[PDB]
Formats: sequence, C-alpha cells, structure tokens
Amino acid sequence: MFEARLVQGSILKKVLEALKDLINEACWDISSSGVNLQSMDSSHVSLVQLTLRSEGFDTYRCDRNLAMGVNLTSMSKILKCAGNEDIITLRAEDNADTLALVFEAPNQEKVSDYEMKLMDLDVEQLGIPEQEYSCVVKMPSGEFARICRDLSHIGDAVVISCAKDGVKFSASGELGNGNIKLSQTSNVDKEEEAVTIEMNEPVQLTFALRYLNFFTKATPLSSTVTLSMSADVPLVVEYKIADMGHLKYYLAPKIE
Amino acid sequence: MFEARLVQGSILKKVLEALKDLINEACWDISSSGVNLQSMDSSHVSLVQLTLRSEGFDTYRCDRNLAMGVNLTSMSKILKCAGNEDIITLRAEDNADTLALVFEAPNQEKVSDYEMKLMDLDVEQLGIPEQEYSCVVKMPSGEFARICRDLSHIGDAVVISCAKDGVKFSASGELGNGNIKLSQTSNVDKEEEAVTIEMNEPVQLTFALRYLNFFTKATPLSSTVTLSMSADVPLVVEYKIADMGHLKYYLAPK
Amino acid sequence: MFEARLVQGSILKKVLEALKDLINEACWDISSSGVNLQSMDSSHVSLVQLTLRSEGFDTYRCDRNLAMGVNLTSMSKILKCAGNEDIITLRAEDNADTLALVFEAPNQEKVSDYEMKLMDLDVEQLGIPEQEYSCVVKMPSGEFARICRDLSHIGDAVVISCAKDGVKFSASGELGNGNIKLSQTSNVDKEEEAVTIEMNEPVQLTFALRYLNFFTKATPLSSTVTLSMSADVPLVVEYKIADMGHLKYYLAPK
Amino acid sequence: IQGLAKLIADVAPSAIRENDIKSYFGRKVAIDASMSIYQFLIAVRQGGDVLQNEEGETTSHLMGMFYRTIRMMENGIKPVYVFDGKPPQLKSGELAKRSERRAEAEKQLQQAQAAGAEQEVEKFTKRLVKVTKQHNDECKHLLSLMGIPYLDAPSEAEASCAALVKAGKVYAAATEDMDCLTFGSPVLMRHLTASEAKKLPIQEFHLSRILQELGLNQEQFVDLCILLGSDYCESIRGIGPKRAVDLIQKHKSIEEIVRRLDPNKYPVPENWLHKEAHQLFLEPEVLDPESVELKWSEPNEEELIKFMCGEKQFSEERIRSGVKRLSKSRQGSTQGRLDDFFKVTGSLSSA
DNA sequence: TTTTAATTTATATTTTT
DNA sequence: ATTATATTTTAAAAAATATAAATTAAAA
DNA sequence: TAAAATATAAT
Repeated sequence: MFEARLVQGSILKKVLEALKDLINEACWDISSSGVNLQSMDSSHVSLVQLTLRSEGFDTYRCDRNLAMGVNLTSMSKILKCAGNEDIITLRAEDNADTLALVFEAPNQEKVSDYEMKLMDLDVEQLGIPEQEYSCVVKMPSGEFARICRDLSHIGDAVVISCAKDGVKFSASGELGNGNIKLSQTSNVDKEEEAVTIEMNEPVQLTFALRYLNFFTKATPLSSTVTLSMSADVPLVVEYKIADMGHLKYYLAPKIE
Repeated sequence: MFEARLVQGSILKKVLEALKDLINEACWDISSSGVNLQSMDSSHVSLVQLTLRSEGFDTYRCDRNLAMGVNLTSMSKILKCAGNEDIITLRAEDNADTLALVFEAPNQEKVSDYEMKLMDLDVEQLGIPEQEYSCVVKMPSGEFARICRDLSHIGDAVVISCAKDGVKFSASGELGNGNIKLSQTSNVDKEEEAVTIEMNEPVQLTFALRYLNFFTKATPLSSTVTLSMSADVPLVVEYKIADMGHLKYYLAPK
Repeated sequence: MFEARLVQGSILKKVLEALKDLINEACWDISSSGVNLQSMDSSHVSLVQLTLRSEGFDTYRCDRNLAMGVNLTSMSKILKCAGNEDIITLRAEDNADTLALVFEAPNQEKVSDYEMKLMDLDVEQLGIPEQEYSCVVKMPSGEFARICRDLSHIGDAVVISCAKDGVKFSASGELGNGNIKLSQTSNVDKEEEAVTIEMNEPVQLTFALRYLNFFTKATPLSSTVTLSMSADVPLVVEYKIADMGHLKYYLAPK
Repeated sequence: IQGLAKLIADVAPSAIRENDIKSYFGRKVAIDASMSIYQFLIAVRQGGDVLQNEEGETTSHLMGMFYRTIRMMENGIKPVYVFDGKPPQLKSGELAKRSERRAEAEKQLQQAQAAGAEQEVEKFTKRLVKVTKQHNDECKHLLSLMGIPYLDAPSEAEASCAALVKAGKVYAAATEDMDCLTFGSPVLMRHLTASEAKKLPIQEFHLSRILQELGLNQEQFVDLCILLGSDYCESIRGIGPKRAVDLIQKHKSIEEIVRRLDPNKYPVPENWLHKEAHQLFLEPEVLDPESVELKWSEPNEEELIKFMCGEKQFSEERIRSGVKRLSKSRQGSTQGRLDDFFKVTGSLSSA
C-alpha cells in the first residue's frame, strides 16, 4: 500500500549510516503525511526523531498507516548496495513481511530489487513537547563532528557550557582537559560557517561523548547542526535537511 | 635464460594482487609463446588460467618450457615493491632456481633487483576442454565488482539468470533477497558503459560468492569483464589484460 | 611563563606522529634556544634527537631551562585534535605540571585549550659527539620510506652500501633477497626527486629494518632524508624540518 | 525454575532484550551473591588445584568477584550483593536432596582419584563445591572494603532481590535463575559477566512484558512456575512447559486445575504443597527494603591490600591497578536516563 | 572512489595460585 | 508420528597476553 | 543454578 520513489540514494544512505550503530533495530511509522521514526536507544539514553516529509519523496503514496520493524544493520547493509545517485523506491504491499528497496541507476541501465525481510517489533514512543530551548547553537556539521572526535580521545564525557561569549566544549580524562571554545560569528554568516547562538540563559551540562560520536555520523546529511539545550532538558542535535524533515538526536545529560 | 620486460608493470602488480587470495602456491608455465598459469585454488573449487602472450612483452626471450614453483604471497609481496609506472623484468637462469624481478624506474633512477626462491611443487595442470558458451555477456567490470560486492552482504549464493532481455543476479539470504537486473546498453560498445549479450538459450545457475569476490579482486586488469556460462558448466570470468593476455576464472556451479 | 606560538603547527603534529611510536615517554628539554628532545628507544636501541629552534616559532618566550616529561602517546592524541593549519601556542607554568596547548583556527573562532599531565622523570644524557661523517646521502622522503617499507616485507635487516655510482639497500630473508640501487641525479630539483651523495670511503652497514620503519614516520616533515654514516658508527637519519629544526634518528648498526 | 527461560525464549521473545554490558552506565542492580560465589568457585579452577593460597585458604571467589565488581563499576553498574541466609523449609528437603547428590558425587570420587583419571577429578572437584559461612564472611568483608553494599537476607535471597526491585530501590536483579521473575521482580538480569561482552550478552527479562504478552498476572505466573517445575515444591508429572502455558492460558488459578484434571491422565503428587509454595513465592520472609539504605563508599586502599593480598599472598600492582580503576570509575558523573525526562505517551507495534 | 595504515576488536592462548 | 517430556549428562571466570582480523578514519 | 541429547511417551 506504500510506495515512495525518492530520486537520490544519498539521503537514505546517510540516514542509515547515521542509524546503523547508535540503534540496532527500529520501527518506522509511515503515514500519508510522511515517514517518521521515533526510535529509542537500547542504552536508554538516546532518542532519534527522524522525519522525512511526504513532499520530500518525489513520488509518494500510502493508503493506510503502517509500522514496519526492521533491523537497521540489515537495512544499512542493503542500502549500502545503492550508489550515491541511485533512485530508491520503497515499496510495502498488503501483509507486509518484506520491504522492497528498488535502486534505479540514473543512466537507466541497472535496476536492483531487494526484498528485505521484516520482523515483529514493539518499540515504545516517547513524548516530545514543542518547547522553547535556553541555548540554541547552529554549527557547521563537520566542525561539530570534529569537536566530538577530538574530545573523544581526551575523556568519556563532555561539558558543554553556553554563554554570550560563545560555546565551550570541555573534556577531562587521563590525558588532561581540553576546552574547545567557539565564538558566534556574526560577521561571517554564510551557509557552511554559520555559528549562531540563540541565548536565553547560560547553561552548563555534562553529556556522554560516545553517544555524541554516534550522533555525529549524521554529518554528511546536512552542513548545519542545531544543538538545542535547556539547563536540565536533554539536548537536541538536529540535522535539518533542506529537502525533507529532520534527524533530531535527543541525549540525556549527566547529573552530579 | 628467461627474460621478460614489461613497461606497464602495474599490469603484473594487478595480476599478483588478483591471484593472491585464491592461489597460495602456483606453477607458472613459461614457454616461447609466453606466460601461462593453469592452477587450481587452495580449497579446490575454482580454476585459474592466466595467459600473457609474448607480443605484449616489450622484450621476451625464453628457451625451454620452464616450470616455476612460486609462492604467490611471496610474489605479491615482491611485486608490491614496484610502483604503478615501474618497468618489471622477469629473469631466470637455467642453473639457478630463483626468479629475479628487476624494477626500472620510469625516469630510470631507482633500479630494484629482487630475487625470489622457487619451491618444488606438484603439476596441477589437468587442462580444460573449451566450450561454445551459450550465455556470453561482455559487461563492465566495475559494475560486476559492485554486484558481487553488494550481493555478498546477503548470502553466499548468486543465481545468475541470463536471457535476451537482461541478466539477473539474485541472492537470497538470512537478511533479504537481492535482485540486480542489467539490460543491454546501446552506447556504441564503450569500454566502461557497455553490457553486450550474446545468446543461445536462457540459462540459470547458482554460484558461490567467496570465490566470486576472489574473482572481483581481478577487476583493475580490465574495465570490461566477460562472463560465459552454459548448461552445468563452470562459469568463465574472463579479464582481457590490455590486449596482451587474458585471465580466465572457472567456477564450478553450486 | 613559557610561550611557543607557531602559525602552522602541522610541523608539531608530524613530529608527534613521527616519534609517538618509538618512545612511550620522553623529556622535552625546553630552553631559550628552543626544544631539544634527546632520548632513546623504548627497547633502548635507537636514539631520537629532536631540535626545534626558536627562530621558526613565531612568538617564542622562555625564561627557565625546563625539562618536562611528556607522555608522547598522550601528546600525540592531544595533537590529533589540531588540524593541519592551526596556530599552535604551547603554554607552560613554572609551578604547575600542566602543558597547555592552544589551537587557533584560520577562521579565528575555534579556540582549543588542551592541558597535559606531565612527569618529572630524568633520563640520562647520552650526548653523542659530532664527527666528520664519511658517507652522506640526501634522498626524497617518499623514496626512502618506500625503500624501508618494501624491504621490510623481505627481512629484518638491510645492508646499505654507498659508492661513486650510488647507494644500494640490500635485504635478505626467507622471502628471498632484494637489491635497490639509486644513482645520483643530475640536479633535476633542489628538494623534489633528487638524490645527492657525498663520499669519503666505501663502506657497507647492516641495520635493523623495523627501527627504520619507525624512522620513516618522519617522512611528511621534510622532503629530504639525509642519511649519514661511516665505519662502525650509528646511522644518522636527518630531517631538516622546513629550515627551522632537525630530527635526527640514530641507529646502531648490527 | 526448570525451563522458564527456554519457555520465554520460545513463546514471548520480545520480553527478552539482548543488551550490552556497557550500555547502562549508572544502573542500580541487586546481585545474588551465592550464585556468583559458586561461579567463582567452579570456573576459576586451573585443573586439580583450587586456586587457593600457600596456606590452603580458598580465595578464588574473592579475586573473581573482585575483578567482576571492578568491571561493573567500570561499565557503570552499581551492584548490591544480596547474600543468602536461612532457606525456607520447603527447600530444606530439596537442598538436602541436592546435598545427597553431592554425596553421590562423593561416591563417584572413589572412581575419580583411585583410578587416576585427572579429567574426572577436575569434573567432580567442580561438583563438590559448597558455599560456607567462611566464604560468605570473607566476601562480605571484601565488599566492606570495596564499599559495595551487602545484604544478608533472612530468607532465600532471590526473593530479597525481587523485594529490592519491587521497592523501586534497584532497577534489576542479577540472579541468573528464573526464581526472581516468579518472586515478583519486574526486571531481571542474566549472564551479567565482565569479560564475555558478546559471547554471553546480557539477557534482560521484563516481567511486565511477560505478563502482557502471556495474558497473565502474578498469581497465575506463580502457578505457572509451580506446574512447569519449581524449586520449592514438586510439580505434576504429566505437565511440562508447553502444557503449562496451554493450561494456564485457558484456566487461571491452580484450584480449578487441581480439581478438573483427572488422576488417570495427569496424576497429582501424593504430597501436594502448592498452596504453601504459592505463599512462599507470593509473600516471602524478605527483609525490610526501606530499613536499609544503599550507600556506595570509596574503597579503602591499604586495608584492601592488607586483607586482599596480605594473607591471600597475591600480587600488588594488579590489585592496586584494579582499585585505582574502581576509584576512577566511581568518582564521576552519573549518567541520566531518558525515561526520566520524556514520558512514554504510547507504544508502537509493527503491524 | 581506493587503498593503506593504523585502530581497535573479537578470538584464543596462558597463568590468576 | 512429530510433538513434548522427562530422563541421562555436560556446564558456570577474568584477568593480559600476543596475534590475527574487520572495520573506520585518514590520505590520496 | 543453567542447557542440551536422546530414549520415551501421549496427545
């Protein structure tokens, strides 16, 4: 009942490269308004809110609401078959035991049909309020992935402190402590280098950093990371796709 | 005394990177027609027939029909020393039981002289009867490399169904069911964009994928690979090596 | 009280992935002349003498001749955080045992401030006297790195013999044996693809090749390797780091 | 409980989560001590030796749970080693039966060392194991010097682990047996080891998901574990686990199934103790959970060198590095949980 | 895109006494 | 005539260590 | 305390 032809394989490939190792199985919720995934980590600390809107899919139809529970390692190994410019057609028919991924080459020569088996899955959904956030930093995505990769060598935790002079990612461990400080570049506000700090209250929160390294595998999806955080609320790492939806990553802080 | 000069030494580098994982020890047959290798792999499934003719060698000179017992991991390690533009000279004296590979630089400043011990091993030359193959496809080796590489993620069995309209590679496993279809391309027989099919009757066989990935390792030799198959015969995976020789792989269907 | 700021700190990065593998922990002897690391192998075979003079440090300011013992695995993991074009400012305190490192981006908003745990160890001064060396060669760095890496597949030892025609590296082992000969080029360029030899007397020397593989991790520092040797003295592998300092690698011959 | 884990794996596999050791990082988990003592006095044999010191005092269990507790603070899991005390009287025959099984092993010991076959000597050295008040007091002394809280149960400590989970103090019980799911614990750990990260992954059993996916409550789950084989009382001979679920899912209590089942097909045992076993599995003589407070303290260094290595004549660098790893892992920020912040507004099943 | 070159990682030994 | 089931019987760890292997990020 | 193997048994 569900058909979804999307003209570029890069978006779904980068989504499943983002989700192949943070979470290991998930249940996609597919309606006529788009394809959502409010999946919950087995470590019980991270949430994924993936939304690919129906206007993003360039040929989209869905007769009824349908939830399919896939193992995303298998879905990532099957979307690894597609290239970076293939057209991916998602198909799911009545009594959906398999999901058909069709990879059409842009030169109209190679068609690759993949009938991935599904499984019975029951993933609980969590309640996300539309809430105002105290500190919202917009960052280059390669820059934030670089910061997480740098601080992962130092320690197992990061202390993000947001203030009017900038954001400061601190890390303490056996090696020492590193403080990557970033100023809000108001003069250079281009597409890539766009560090903008919406400021309501100075916050200082300690997060884990292995889960931030899992989050920063979503870095080829977009060039902007929106880290939104309040004083005790879990932070949101939003990878705002210019085409379709978002990939929000919710991570709980560490409390002393 | 065997002497064989090859300006494109990256060709021989790609050959010994192709036959590294398949064949541990090989019996090179050197004649005045050229270099041959009819060797069967370590798990005794796939046969390998390398043929480098003497026309592609810039200076070929041999006297007897020499048998070379060469550990191909050792020859692969020694050919890893050469660059992609190095000139490779194979030399072997009659009395000496060693093979000397001399790498001249393209600008002639780094003369390398490697010597490799040759072991004594049994002649695995059993021959092969040639067949007029029913399904012969001449299709780009990058696409075949992609097809075997991404169908190995599902299972260890590719069912090739070959017909006039197109070629289907299916693979059923514990995590999905892949089906890659390639049709004929009317792009005036390009080197990397031509899937040309010649046909006798539509045919369907099943092959392993460990050995198909081992054949996928030979893809830097040619931009176009020829797959030949018929009714319960071994698959021929043929790489035309820069109009000098051909490397044929024979795979028994599972 | 100590400051050492240099605009391109990829020099310091490539020093730490040059000598992070030989030495587990080394004493940076920091004086007003600059940084003079002088230590030995973790297996106590090969010596490392790093000298970074204060001329290429773009603001250098030292007041006391400190001797701080850095964990080079920790220092290399801290300097993996810097990019290839970060302004690196080394900061130190005479009281505190913390070595601060400030990385500044070319787009000056990303300021990184990493501290380091130190150690007050005292290695003994093995000050090698400088003598008139007989044989000295100046090769490309990629050439000598390739020579060590492709003779390490053969055996653990290399015989370096230099003469009027050129230099020859000879490895041997159960893989076989290999001779690499490099002639002196006729001045193609000053630093890029040029081997120059200066000669006093013919001598061949046998060195371990694993230590030479560890020595060739300094090859992205300078484009010229200056091997210096004579009869029954350690080989001096010299890297002239961008006309600022030198990394000397001393290997006792077998 | 005989075959409950295989029954849950066959019937309702969504109630078992195959979680990793490192994913939790700050979860309070009660541990049955005596099962870990038996694991660390069986597996730590090299062979014919006991891995005891030069004076003969057995100390393999001390070093085993030392390294296991160190790796649980390293992975963040804060343990509560609940120790077994006086067992209930319905087990008092059966444990005695278990002891005469050991006596049979004692009998087979004179076919072990008399013949000289060392493999059977090792195989029955692994079966003549018995926990002792010396072993329990040594381990309680060790956990006193770690600062890990230890609780001496006044009854069977599986029920006390289920009482500590049911009070909301600890999240889960680390007992590998299926007694704690019958006793009433919502979340159960299994194979909570240290080094076997992927050879034995953590099998988290949710009793709420079990009772949801089997259409049961606690009463008929206790009755279910009586029919399919219980440690406390005897079970009916003709009913295994598949007949247990097929005859609890159609009749709820145990009074209805002991009336209408004929003695010709499935005869009841002549000494029925299912009501007393149901009372001991529903309302055991557990400790007061709020009377005890769980505090994790820093490990005393030189006392742990004096007890752990002094009279046990072990090394010093290895144990000192382990205590340094425990002090590094304990002193840190406790990781918050996402269930505390976002409320579960619903669940989604793949349809 | 493709290889190297590290970089962990899952095996598999051995004493831990 | 497979499905169950209760019989017999095995089994329980964790350090470092060296070494072979599969990613992953780095470097073309 | 746990799982498997295999003869045995009844739905």
